[PDB]
Amino acid sequence: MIQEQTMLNVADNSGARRVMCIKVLGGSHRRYAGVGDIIKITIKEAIPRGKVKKGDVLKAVVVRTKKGVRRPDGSVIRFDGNACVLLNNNSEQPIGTRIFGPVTRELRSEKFMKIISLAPEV
Amino acid sequence: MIGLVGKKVGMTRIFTEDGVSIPVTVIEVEANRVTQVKDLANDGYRAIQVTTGAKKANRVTKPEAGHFAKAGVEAGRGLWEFRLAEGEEFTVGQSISVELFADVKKVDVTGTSKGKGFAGTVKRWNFRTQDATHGNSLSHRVPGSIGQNQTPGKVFKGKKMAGQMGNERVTVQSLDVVRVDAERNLLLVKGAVPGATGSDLIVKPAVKA
Amino acid sequence: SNIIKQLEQEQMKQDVPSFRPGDTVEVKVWVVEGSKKRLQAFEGVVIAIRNRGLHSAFTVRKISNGEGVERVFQTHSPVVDSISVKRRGAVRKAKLYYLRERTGKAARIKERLN
Amino acid sequence: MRHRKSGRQLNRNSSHRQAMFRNMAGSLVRHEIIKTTLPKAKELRRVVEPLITLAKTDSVANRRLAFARTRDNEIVAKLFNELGPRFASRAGGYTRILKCGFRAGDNAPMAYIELVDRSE
Amino acid sequence: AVQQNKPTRSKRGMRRSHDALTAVTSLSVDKTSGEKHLRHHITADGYYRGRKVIAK
RNA sequence: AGGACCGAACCGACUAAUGUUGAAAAAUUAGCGGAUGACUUGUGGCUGGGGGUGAAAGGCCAAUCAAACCGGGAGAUAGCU
RNA sequence: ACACAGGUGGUCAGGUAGAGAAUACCAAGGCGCUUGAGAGAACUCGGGUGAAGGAACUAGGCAAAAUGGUGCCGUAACUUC
RNA sequence: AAUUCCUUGUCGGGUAAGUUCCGACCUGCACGAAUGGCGUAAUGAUGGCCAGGCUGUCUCCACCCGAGACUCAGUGAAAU
RNA sequence: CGAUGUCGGCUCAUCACAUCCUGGGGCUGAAGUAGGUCCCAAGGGUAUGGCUGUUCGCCAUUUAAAGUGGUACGCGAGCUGGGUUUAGAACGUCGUGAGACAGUUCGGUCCCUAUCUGCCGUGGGCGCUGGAGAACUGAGGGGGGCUGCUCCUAGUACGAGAGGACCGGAGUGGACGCAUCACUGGUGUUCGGGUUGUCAUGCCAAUGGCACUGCCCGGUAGCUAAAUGCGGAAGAGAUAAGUGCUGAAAGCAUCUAAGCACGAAACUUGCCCCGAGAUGAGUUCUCCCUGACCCUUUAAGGGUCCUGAAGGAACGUUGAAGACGACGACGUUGAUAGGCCGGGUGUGUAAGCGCAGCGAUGCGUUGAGCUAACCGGUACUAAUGAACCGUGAGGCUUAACCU
Repeated sequence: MIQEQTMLNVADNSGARRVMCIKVLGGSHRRYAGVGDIIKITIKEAIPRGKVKKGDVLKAVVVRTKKGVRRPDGSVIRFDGNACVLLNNNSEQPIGTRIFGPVTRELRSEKFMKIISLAPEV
Repeated sequence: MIGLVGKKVGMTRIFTEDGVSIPVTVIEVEANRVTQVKDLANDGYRAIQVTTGAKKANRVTKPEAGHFAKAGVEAGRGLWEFRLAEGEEFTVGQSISVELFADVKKVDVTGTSKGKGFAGTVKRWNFRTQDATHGNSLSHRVPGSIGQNQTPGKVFKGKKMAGQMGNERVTVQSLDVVRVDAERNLLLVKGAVPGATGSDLIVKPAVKA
Repeated sequence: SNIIKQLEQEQMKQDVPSFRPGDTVEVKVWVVEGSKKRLQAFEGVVIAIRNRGLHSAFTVRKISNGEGVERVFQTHSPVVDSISVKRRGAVRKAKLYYLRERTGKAARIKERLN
Repeated sequence: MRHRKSGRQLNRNSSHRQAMFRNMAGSLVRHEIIKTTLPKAKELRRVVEPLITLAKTDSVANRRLAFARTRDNEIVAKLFNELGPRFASRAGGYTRILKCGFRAGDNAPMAYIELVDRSE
Repeated sequence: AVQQNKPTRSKRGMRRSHDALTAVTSLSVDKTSGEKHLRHHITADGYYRGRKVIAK
């Protein structure tokens, strides 16, 4: 449950450290991002010689949320902190090569397959 | 086809074998027993009137008791009526059980919803609240404007205002029937149906495709 | 609700071990990856238990290679394959939500041993 | 909208209700019959009758537990010394309400609530 | 917020058509004392359902 | 030491909400400024209407102020209603 | 104008905690505010709490939330030092 | 610029995006030297802008506690 | 002009179509994809933010699209009061000056308890022609109609390649609406616990009052949403633009004049709800009432006695019903409410006593004690015998039967 104005952490090593969501893409008056949903972000903080510099505007996929995901048995999985991986803006599949922290079984799709090839858990 | 009259027992869940919880509503459907059959030659329409449950002997009145006595059936807690579907045939006193839904795959459940009393337009019609601060003077949850100006100088019919929400007939359509249990007289449908626990339901087969 | 009480206890698994909050628990969970049905392990401190018969849950908190994770489990789900108690834990409350604010040495639960 | 909630509010806050039933339970234990309003009687049942059942089992923990509720020591003498062994077989229903008209001052539906023995 | 033509006495009585008080409608007779009282209430002498209560 | 600092009494009145046929013809509640000074207060006195007084706003001068109130000229005058 | 939530100078000033005449709870002493009984709708007022987000509200962070004590460490630009 | 019409001047900074804000330029419609010019530490219930924290301000409201509102008894207005 | 409050924001709409999207179609300088342009179409849908008081606009990023207008430039007895446009003050400029400038800047009171219409809900009376209890048909009225993306068909058709379909089907989203509380949560001042100050219960121990519920930590039921189910459809009929078939007037041609077939989210139905005050007051089933006697200005007339049915109403215990009425359940041949019993749930291992310790404390008895609205039972308490209302066979005419 990520919306506009929300500061997310960064899970990959693309260079960003703290980003802000500026749109939730995927529909009209769509309010929330979520489990594996694409957002548009701006970069509010970076490390000094990363691939992405401060104030860039690009896409990301949310990989962890504090709200959490619900499994089909009723079980929830809440994290402690919202996190995203910065995808490339035009043709996706992300920028960074490492992925930190765990991810969830709901990025098990085509594209984000790359993200779960990395990513030490789940 | 016809439906049967149930009773909302409550909600539970049904763990599937592959570990998917299904929220079900349990509907006890006892023997609905036909008290009247209606034909075109006497009524203009083909329909059966069923009863269900049981009523006290001293609480059923003499009109009602004479009706069930003609039908040759025990008095129930109510009378309902189902329109027939052109090739169906029932007799008076015939009992109908939950076994009828052993093929149906998806039903529509009709009950009276829970009465929420005099509700304001934020609960009732999902109006959006005005500012909670920034100057606002005694008008936080109020409906705003209700119409235009000299032209029309009237509030139109069916303007959304506040009043009684709840406690009315609602039908939920296309619910997946999870189990039919002829032993315990139960019907487990997937989802929530209208009404508080113990409320009378009417479960028909789904008319949608 | 003898109908619902009779109907739920037909689904309750029988061998659920006795645990209480504060306990380190390994929970083995069926994870399905396409055709292969794997069984993975989630070990952490029980921070919360809801007892409602069939609708009994319990929340397990792990600090997974980075940040912290809370899985709430439905106890009587067929997904939840095994529960085993690793380290019995001595706390005073019933819901240990204060541990959401503590890491490392502050989030340290004494052992119960009785 | 209230659905299944129990407990009259009685146009008081929670601490004034709590205090008021503590006094009024004390008065019904003391005098064995009091005249109150009909709603205050009907709530006084749910406060008073648990003190009688607590009194049916005499121990130091129940004397102190019925002195936390009720806060009077004569009252927890009559409970545990007189009323508890008086009922002792009566399973609930320690008190009856008898409707008795209306006040003059504000036309309130009064009622005499009394203990169910008063064989004296 | 205020009227614009004085309402009539017609409309006034029409509004008061419902302000009528209902009678008691019949009050019941005690079993022992044989005196009258509201139903489900005690009598003026303090009986109820033929037994003596209060006695003040 | 200090037209010093924080802060009650004390003096004030910055914001908001209520109130606006008020509890009140200017307040209440929650915060707010000064608080040994060009402070504040009691009792008495003095200044008066084109006059007073004014750290000046045309403010204040008995709920009245770009000229008080009362009485009189006076039934002013009103090509206006 | 009221048996009016306002205004009105001086004097006395106990306990515990506290720097304190603040504040909390109390003593001496005085009161329960001259309409009550119910119910527990919308809506209004005064408040409590709130998932995830955290100014996106808005004329404007208005309002609310937050900060808040004592001791010790430590403390920049600029400066009339 | 409390001064600038044209004007949201142009360039730069801050912002994902800045008619406001800061720095600069100077084509000052219509600054300017005790109706003072320009600086200025401290001060301000002063005006404008930014940030950290914080939050029901808001996304989007939900529930609860009280006082009215509603019903009963008594008294019993007002503008129009 | 004995007052019709004037920008903008909010809340809440509503209509038009000169249509932004979705739907149908003709021409194309239409290969496909994407377009351009024109006809038809008003079902539903039709952004969030930076700046600014701004509408507008520019910008950022979305979207199927971010329509154009009317409605006192809709909406201040609905909110705001930022702008304009009172009284204070200053700048630039004008005037000798008082002052002045839709030039600028800072500060600056927005009342109303609704009588009538309207509207949203909700009842009482009477009618419907004997009374009453139910179930209905349905005249009519309202709600709902949005849509993306992915996959298959198919990398086929088309194209030199790049690229890339129509028609048809499956899945899964967004926004919206209905329901619900099983799950995840919120609340939960009525449950349990921790703890600060102080006061009291004689005192220790234990408790209680007050301090915003004193501050907190959890939490039952209920209510709830961020939670979870479901929905918008298929189909039919009559069509719009459009496309035709046969076919003359006009021995050809021609979709039209006779005749015939297609044809869209619009229209009528299909789906959901209200609904016989539908005064055109309908239908069906069932239940109850089968006495005498006077008077007259002899009428569907009035009165007296005897009867009082079916049923309703009142009263009481009340409810996941409720502002109040209303609606639902129960009233002793009875689980309607309270209590009680058992369970569950929540909190988290009470008090007393014993042991260890100098002591704070810790350990044992002990997952203990206490547990609200929950669940299953139980007549212990309260739901009283009765009284009250409602009657006594239901008009006239005509017709068809009285087998």
